[PDB]
Amino acid sequence: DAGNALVERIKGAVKRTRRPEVMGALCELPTKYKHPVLVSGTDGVGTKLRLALDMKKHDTIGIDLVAMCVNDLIVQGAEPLFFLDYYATGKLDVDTAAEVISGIADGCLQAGCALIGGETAEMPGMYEGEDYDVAGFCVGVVEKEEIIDGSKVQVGDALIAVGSSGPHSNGYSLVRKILEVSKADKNERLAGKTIGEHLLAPTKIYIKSGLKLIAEHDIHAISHITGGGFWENIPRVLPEGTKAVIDGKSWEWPVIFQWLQEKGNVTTHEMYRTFNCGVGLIIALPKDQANAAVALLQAEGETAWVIGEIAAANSNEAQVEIN
Amino acid sequence: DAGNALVERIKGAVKRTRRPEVMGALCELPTKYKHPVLVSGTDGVGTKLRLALDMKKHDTIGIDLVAMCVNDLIVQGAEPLFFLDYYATGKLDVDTAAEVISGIADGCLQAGCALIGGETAEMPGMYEGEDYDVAGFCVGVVEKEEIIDGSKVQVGDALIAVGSSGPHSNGYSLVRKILEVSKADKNERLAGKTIGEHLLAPTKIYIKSGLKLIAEHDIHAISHITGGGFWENIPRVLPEGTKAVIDGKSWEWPVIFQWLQEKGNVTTHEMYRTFNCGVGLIIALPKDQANAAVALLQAEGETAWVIGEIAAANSNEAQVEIN
Ligand SMILES: Nc1ncnc2c1ncn2[C@@H]1O[C@H](COP(=O)(O)O)[C@@H](O)[C@H]1O
Ligand SMILES: Nc1ncnc2c1ncn2[C@@H]1O[C@H](COP(=O)(O)O)[C@@H](O)[C@H]1O
Repeated sequence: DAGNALVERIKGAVKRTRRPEVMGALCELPTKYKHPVLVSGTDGVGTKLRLALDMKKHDTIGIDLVAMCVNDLIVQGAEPLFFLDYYATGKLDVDTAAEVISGIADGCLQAGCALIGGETAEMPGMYEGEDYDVAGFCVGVVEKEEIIDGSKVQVGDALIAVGSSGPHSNGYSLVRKILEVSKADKNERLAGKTIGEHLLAPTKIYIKSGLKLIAEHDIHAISHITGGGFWENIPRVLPEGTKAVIDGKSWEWPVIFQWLQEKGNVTTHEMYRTFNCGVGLIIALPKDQANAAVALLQAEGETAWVIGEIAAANSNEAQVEIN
Repeated sequence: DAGNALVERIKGAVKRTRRPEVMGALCELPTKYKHPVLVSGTDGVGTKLRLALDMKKHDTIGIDLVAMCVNDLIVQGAEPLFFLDYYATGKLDVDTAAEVISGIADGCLQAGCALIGGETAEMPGMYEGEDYDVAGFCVGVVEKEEIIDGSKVQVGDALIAVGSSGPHSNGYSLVRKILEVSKADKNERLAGKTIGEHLLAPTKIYIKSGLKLIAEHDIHAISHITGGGFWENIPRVLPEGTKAVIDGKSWEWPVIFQWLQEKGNVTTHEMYRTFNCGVGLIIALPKDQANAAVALLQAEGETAWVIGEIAAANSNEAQVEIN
């Protein structure tokens, strides 16, 4: 009965996401692939969900869920194809679940994948109050010969940054600690939006721009900047014996990160190892294609810029250097 | 560090499940398919997990997780290909998580799918004590022309039952209520095993036998008996205007169900609408193939029998009739 109200309630959102490969959860492979390989992953949104629960605002958290999954697929060159979610809760609140699922559908549309199935589970005793937990699962497709595996990254490659929408879905344990110690007023305005708005802003989805970029340029590696922040994730594009030399003149941290550091008495050292600091993706490619790639990304709605280059590194040194 | 102990700890279990299609989470389609269609699903284990947590016994619950997912795929004719899990907890207990994941690997091997990825998430504040929640996701493959869609079911078809291992992963809310009201001693012996053992017995996986059966016989429909028990799930094989006429002489409920009914003061009416009552799958096929199908299922390690037939039904009547 509750799950019946919900099923009817979301069928619109689900149908919105349908792509022609979907049959009748059945899905054909897109016809363009000659040697398709499936690329899959699962993710949750983490402590960001705790903030959404604190704020009782559930309409965008599904976008973060889809984003986490799909932005990890694009790093290998995969085109998202379909998506499923598992939603667990103590007592099913149909409005809440419908809001979450609708935001999942919003994300799926921006990622170009169909929401084809899912599960809503009641686990009384496991979740307190109005809490729920949601897991996402995505399957994408890549042409076998075109997998981006990082083998092509060279010393001398340029590094492009693609701008983030805010903290995305990482660092939210520190966010919540900052908010609780400072007893922060989430209604405070900063640059025309409330602090709560800035912090719940959904993760940017990089599929439309990413797929176009990969099609038009020689992309050597991509890193999706997630747990461990800017500092930990940049090295995923680096061969052994190299470093990312970051041009510190090339961007300013988005103001929400500056606010978090000030409000929270946080070191820059910790900030860089927790938050994306404005960088959602970093891309390695030849220097002579970097400006064209940047223009393409911008044309597809991203913020993008040349943030650095890959240099030879000695045995001792840090793999990320800001200068 | 905790997630590092765990990753090393499970890599053996994961490698055990590898199939040749896995590359390097990357997976090719099996070569035999001419027009492959992907079939996918997500599931959790439900309140059975609460029993495993009550009993602090985590080594088989992953089998139930895989079983729930894969036994739903086989109903459409799909061959499980790969599997991913999302494990969420308040504080990561590496031994617990490793036990769960190893049991997932056990299930994957029996289902013939590779465990190719997953996520372990810490959500402090969301889960109390040692609680965790685990979601499963599976992708299988079916030849487009060979999808089992139920269109072939006929009045006059035989119905075969495939025996369950116990309650599988459904009815465990009622199980726990029975145990709590009766203050049942889970160490009590029944037919050579403890009550706790009977109730945690992992769900039977029907892939090896199922795939062979579909290959060798004209299977019209299959229903995996899950939520709502024997009574609610049998009608999934039925066209409009038909009923399942069940031969009540053809089996005896496994003793654990009789124990649950007696201990719990439960009506037969409720039992049939909650538990599988010994039937894990029901299969519709031509009568002239039923005996051969039964022998095949038995040769592949199942318990199986002809449990009834599909008859014409009048407007008013129940779709399941035991006589
Ligand atoms: N949270 C969800 N997201 C997407 N689809 C769902 C969700 N919950 C249920 N469904 C779909 O609705 C139908 C009934 O769901 P269930 O029997 O609970 O898995 C199935 O086809 C599901 O795939
Ligand atoms: N519960 C799990 N089951 C299977 N694989 C996992 C699990 N947790 C982590 N992994 C794998 O271990 C690596 C590190 O995990 P993570 O970065 O937490 O997703 C990834 O390749 C995961 O796919």
